[PDB]
Amino acid sequence: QPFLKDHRISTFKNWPFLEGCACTPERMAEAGFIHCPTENEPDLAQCFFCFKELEGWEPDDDPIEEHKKHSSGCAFLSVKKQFEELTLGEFLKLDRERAKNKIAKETNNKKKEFEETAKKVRRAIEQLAAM
Amino acid sequence: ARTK
Ligand SMILES: [Zn+2]
Repeated sequence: QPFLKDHRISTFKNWPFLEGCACTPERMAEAGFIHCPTENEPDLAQCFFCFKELEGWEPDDDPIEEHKKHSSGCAFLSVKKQFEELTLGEFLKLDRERAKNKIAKETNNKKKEFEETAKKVRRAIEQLAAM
Repeated sequence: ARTK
């Protein structure tokens, strides 16, 4: 479903950078991107495949260029065929890589939230250490 | 763009 450029392109119905820019909904959706606007970062877009999240876009940001630059190890980036031209096998291996990519982003978020808490814990324990 |  998200593998379809057209499921993706439909998420940008309120995306700022339109015709005239480089990160147009089309060049974005074609680069694996999906529009995930939060109240504070309304231009936040996320790769449907590697789940990296990029904000603060700029009129001449190349969705593909930014993609390679921040998530170089993304498999979707290396797919050179059109979608319909993927073997069922290729599509399975792609979809399995994706599940692995979702497990990874989640782990990162779990570890990140954990370190944020631990630092706050370590710091309060230092205070005691002094006395 | 930058990392969120
Ligand atoms: Zn990606």
